[PDB]
Amino acid sequence: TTALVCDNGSGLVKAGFAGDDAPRAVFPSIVGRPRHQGVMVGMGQKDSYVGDEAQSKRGILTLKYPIEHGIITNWDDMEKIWHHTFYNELRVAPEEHPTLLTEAPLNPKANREKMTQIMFETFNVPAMYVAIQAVLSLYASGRTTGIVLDSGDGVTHNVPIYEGYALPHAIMRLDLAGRDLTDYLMKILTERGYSFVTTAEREIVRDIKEKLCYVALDFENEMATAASSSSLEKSYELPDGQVITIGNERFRCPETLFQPSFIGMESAGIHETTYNSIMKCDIDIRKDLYANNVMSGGTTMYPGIADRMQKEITALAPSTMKIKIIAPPERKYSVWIGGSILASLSTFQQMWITKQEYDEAGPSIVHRKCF
Amino acid sequence: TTALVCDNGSGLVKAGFAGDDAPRAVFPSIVGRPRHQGVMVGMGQKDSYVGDEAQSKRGILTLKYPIEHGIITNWDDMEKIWHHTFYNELRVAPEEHPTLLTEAPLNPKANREKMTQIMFETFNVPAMYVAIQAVLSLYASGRTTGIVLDSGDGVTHNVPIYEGYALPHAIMRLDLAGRDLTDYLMKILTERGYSFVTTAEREIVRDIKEKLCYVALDFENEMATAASSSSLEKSYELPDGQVITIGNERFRCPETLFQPSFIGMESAGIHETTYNSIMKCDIDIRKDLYANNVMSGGTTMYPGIADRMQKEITALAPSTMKIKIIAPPERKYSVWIGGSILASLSTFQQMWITKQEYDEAGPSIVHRKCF
Amino acid sequence: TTALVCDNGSGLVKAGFAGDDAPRAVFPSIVGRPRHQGVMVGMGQKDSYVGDEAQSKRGILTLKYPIEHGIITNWDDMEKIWHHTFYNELRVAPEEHPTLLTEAPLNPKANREKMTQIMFETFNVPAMYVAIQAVLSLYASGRTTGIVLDSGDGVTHNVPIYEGYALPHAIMRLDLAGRDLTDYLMKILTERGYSFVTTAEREIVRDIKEKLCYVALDFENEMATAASSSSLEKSYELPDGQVITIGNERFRCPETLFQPSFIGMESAGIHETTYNSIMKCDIDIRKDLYANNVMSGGTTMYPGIADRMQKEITALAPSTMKIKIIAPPERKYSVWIGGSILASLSTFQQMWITKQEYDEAGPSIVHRKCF
Amino acid sequence: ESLLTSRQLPIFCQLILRIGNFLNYGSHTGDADGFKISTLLKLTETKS
Amino acid sequence: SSIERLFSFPAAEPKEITFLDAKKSLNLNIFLKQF
Ligand SMILES: Nc1ncnc2c1ncn2[C@@H]1O[C@H](COP(=O)(O)OP(=O)(O)O)[C@@H](O)[C@H]1O
Ligand SMILES: Nc1ncnc2c1ncn2[C@@H]1O[C@H](COP(=O)(O)OP(=O)(O)O)[C@@H](O)[C@H]1O
Ligand SMILES: Nc1ncnc2c1ncn2[C@@H]1O[C@H](COP(=O)(O)OP(=O)(O)O)[C@@H](O)[C@H]1O
Ligand SMILES: [Mg+2]
Ligand SMILES: [Mg+2]
Ligand SMILES: [Mg+2]
Repeated sequence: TTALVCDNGSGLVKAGFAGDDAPRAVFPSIVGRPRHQGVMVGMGQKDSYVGDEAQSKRGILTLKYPIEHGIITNWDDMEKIWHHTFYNELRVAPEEHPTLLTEAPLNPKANREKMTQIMFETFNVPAMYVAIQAVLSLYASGRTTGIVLDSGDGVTHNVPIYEGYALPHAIMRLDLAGRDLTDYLMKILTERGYSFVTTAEREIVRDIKEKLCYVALDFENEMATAASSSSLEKSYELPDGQVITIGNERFRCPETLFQPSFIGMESAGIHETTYNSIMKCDIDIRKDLYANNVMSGGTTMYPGIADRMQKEITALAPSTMKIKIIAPPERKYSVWIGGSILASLSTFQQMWITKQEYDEAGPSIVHRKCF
Repeated sequence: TTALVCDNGSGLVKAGFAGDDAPRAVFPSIVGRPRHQGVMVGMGQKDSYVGDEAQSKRGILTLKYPIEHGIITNWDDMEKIWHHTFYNELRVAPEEHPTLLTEAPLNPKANREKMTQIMFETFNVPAMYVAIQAVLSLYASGRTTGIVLDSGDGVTHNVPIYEGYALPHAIMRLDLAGRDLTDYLMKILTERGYSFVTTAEREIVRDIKEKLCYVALDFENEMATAASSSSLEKSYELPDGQVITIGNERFRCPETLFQPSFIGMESAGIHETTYNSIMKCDIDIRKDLYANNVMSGGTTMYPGIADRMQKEITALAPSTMKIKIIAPPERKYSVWIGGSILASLSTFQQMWITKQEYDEAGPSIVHRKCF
Repeated sequence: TTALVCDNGSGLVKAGFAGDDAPRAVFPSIVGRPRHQGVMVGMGQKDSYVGDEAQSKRGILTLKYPIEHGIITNWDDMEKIWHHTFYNELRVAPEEHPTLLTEAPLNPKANREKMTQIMFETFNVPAMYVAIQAVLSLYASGRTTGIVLDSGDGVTHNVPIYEGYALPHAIMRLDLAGRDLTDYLMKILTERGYSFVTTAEREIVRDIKEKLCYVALDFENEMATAASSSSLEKSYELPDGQVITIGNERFRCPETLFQPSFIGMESAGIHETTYNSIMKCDIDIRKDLYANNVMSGGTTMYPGIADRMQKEITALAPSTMKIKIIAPPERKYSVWIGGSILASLSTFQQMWITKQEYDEAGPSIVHRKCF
Repeated sequence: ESLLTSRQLPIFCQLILRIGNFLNYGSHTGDADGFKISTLLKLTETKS
Repeated sequence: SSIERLFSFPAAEPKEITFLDAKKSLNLNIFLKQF
């Protein structure tokens, strides 16, 4: 039958049917539990709001994220997320539809074991497959080789791929993505006096980050320009109607991606991670990799990130060699889009994990059948 | 040229000289204005009473706190507070004396700009330094490493320092201290029939909180004992001669520091904030920070709070390692005592903000000269 | 006059007085710089911690290794290492004591030029000597002939020496030693969910490697035993009090010494390096090297490496003659012990490098003097 | 072409040659009429 | 004068009658010293 693609991302879950180009159900992965005292009788109000329902009524809810740094913390919340996306958003029976899953590199293996156990016992499927997200991002670009910097909501990871084969030892991971940028933006909005402490306010700061933040091409000049004149100041309207204005915080926030020492991380920026990932590979396969930077992830939506990426890599690279940053406009959904591409092939049909294979091999064939 | 230390806290302004043991002038930070009609002509009618005069005549005054959660709101009232603490309490010319002011971390920067502008243009100094209060508490404690929980009247903040190095990513701030405890103590004092609505009655409920309240070691057993037997009930005499009797409100009031969901705030208690600040630190230094929990501030004057902090952190910490809560008997003035230690340090003379540096750099050097 | 023996290895500097059995000063070669902000004015906050002070206070220190892959990369850090090991550890004047030093095979000549210029211009000595580490290890083994596999922290080099003649063409070098094992152990601990990303955590993972890891006698049987029964799991206590438990990572980490394809190197294990070193020798002297397989360096401290090494060579070499592994218990300090043997010899007075030789022949007489 | 037309680099290497020929007096490297390109990276080695 | 001020140096039974050469005597001494 028609397959499903469910990118169970760290901040947003993108589900939809195979063969399609637009993901049908994009909704944030949150669980909203009430905290105040109910006074209505009539029931109706649930003890847990999941998805857009928790977003709409967020002023009276504690929001819990089940996924933290690409690791599912609360399995009951993620089961509720899976139940909501199977039964309410997409409205499909799980036991009659193939379903493709995505997973970040260098994960703990027991997380994959538990996802395999839930997808074969609770929401038991005819078949499923667990695959690396950067591979599917490269498959969205229509190319076989290249390097993917996937910067999601918990994990920013670099994966170089040669001829459809992801090189395992050269893949690196950095626990710095959109939630940490949101927390740093929440930290630096207190300088202007705008306090944000609740989990509901994190969505407002995230919306500020989505709508107004941008990557500076040169950070020091953008400091000098924003401190000099109020040209880069931009105003935002809050849900209660207050208008804030932010200046340098539009580009102090994504600069944590290029300077992780702002939030105390010792590790280097994403350009250095990309460069050292490429120097971890062989020399002869380097010629594909500098010319095929395919950026992906929701954090890569900031509209100065491609030129800054090209500038930092061309500063780092040997000068004799082409740098090309392929940044497609739909690279937020490139995990889902590439999932639809891979799930809509007759060549993929022999690669599925049937229920019978799960029964003879336990929930441990996912470490063997899936690379 | 001796130095002045002026902790301009939210509740109690504490000022004195450098090198002295006890703070010379401790008085509450209130500006009181008359609200009735003066009928008796002559008599020198002040338009505003500041300090202990406003405390004594409080039955005919609207009292206002100029500082709210460490952010100075009314600047004319705070100017009158500084005018009172210089020209009436200490009786010193500020033009011949440097001044060390204290500030809560994660403050609005414009507040720091405005104390710089007033303190160099209205009460113009040879020098002034704005310092974090927790570092001064660790000065008065004498130890170099340690995590400091400072809880004044408006701000409860955790700052961890290891071997002379603060960790700014692990600094956290919580706007919950003794003023909110006073308001919550009023709100639970309405259960027994005693009404307190005016600004004068804040002083009486604050005195009740100071003199009778205490931190329970176990909250549930203390609830069961106060519900069962009337042994924990205590009587207090009002200024009009009436006698109130309070029971469980002695330990339901400070429990908001350990359970902030009483007043509806989403954040967790001070022990969870301390533990999360230690987990935000690096893994090698947690052995020093577990053994050197330094409390300070007047909110920790309750005579059960050290055992509760030890019990909560020892519950949260691994059991292979000792927890030691450093609670000096004079920890109310430890911010002032460490300020007097710092102002008497010979090394500290080189990082005074001079008037020359203020003129040559605007009110902007206070972000770069201070922390 | 007592000479000084100071092996300036990649891992740990081992120094002491000559004519002795044990080095008095063993300390790791790291330079630690603080990455956070100092707030505590005074008490000797020195900007660059060296050696044991950098090890003890490592939770706030970015640690740098001056010797990387047996090559002195950073020179000012190495000068600080030499200053600490002369002035603070031994507490001796360099101008009244000879100082023996050690070096890796196939070193660059300008490295020897720079070390000679530092040992004669900055730290003035009466005399000094540079020797190959394998030669001194063979001397401390008490034999003039034999093949030495010296595996330090960056370099695993094979050197056969016949009757004091170190064969230059048969020396080879494999860049796989203890720091690479530590980085691989960081990589494979993330499967169990333990994250170690900072340089401070490298010392903790290195201590895990030193305390718990061991060379498997058969890899596939240890896979079968580890997958079957959880008897080989061992628990370790972190400095923050947390306890981890590791399973197959005790022997998957040293197996990189026999299978470099784990970290992605095309070269084979140290056994094939030893064997290909043996075929580069004359066929008359191969028999003596088979019975004289000497090891040195702390990467040979794993307590299963000798029997596995004998098994690997006996598989590789023809079984017609005898294979023997020389693995003394003090082969960690056998470089230092061989230096102490060589320093106190009556003949060794005429192979000293004087200051007059330095002034006549530059810092270049070490090339024509030593091998 | 800039290296061909560099006038200041003869003056600089003349000054470095004069300072080095003063410095290595009494050694075999003294009385030098010239040196290699890599002398410039070795200039910071001699410290005060 | 400044160069001499700054970069100058701050430092202002022998026979064993062995018939053997140095190499064999050195090998013998290293061989003897293990006992
Ligand atoms: N238009 C945008 N501009 C800036 N950031 C965005 C935008 N859209 C999404 N993001 C960030 O990306 C995150 C979602 O990224 P996503 O691709 O879903 O990663 P993952 O799939 O790993 O969760 C959101 O939390 C948000 O902060
Ligand atoms: N004996 C006491 N028992 C309980 N609480 C006290 C006691 N003394 C003072 N407090 C509380 O501590 C606060 C004083 O702390 P302090 O740091 O001096 O505040 P500030 O400096 O902001 O005026 C007062 O607001 C009061 O509510
Ligand atoms: N007991 C041990 N078990 C396993 N490995 C060890 C042990 N002791 C030291 N090592 C490793 O071997 C190295 C010992 O250093 P050494 O060989 O003496 O000098 P260097 O490696 O610096 O040239 C260290 O880097 C350490 O990682
Ligand atoms: Mg993603
Ligand atoms: Mg206070
Ligand atoms: Mg060594």
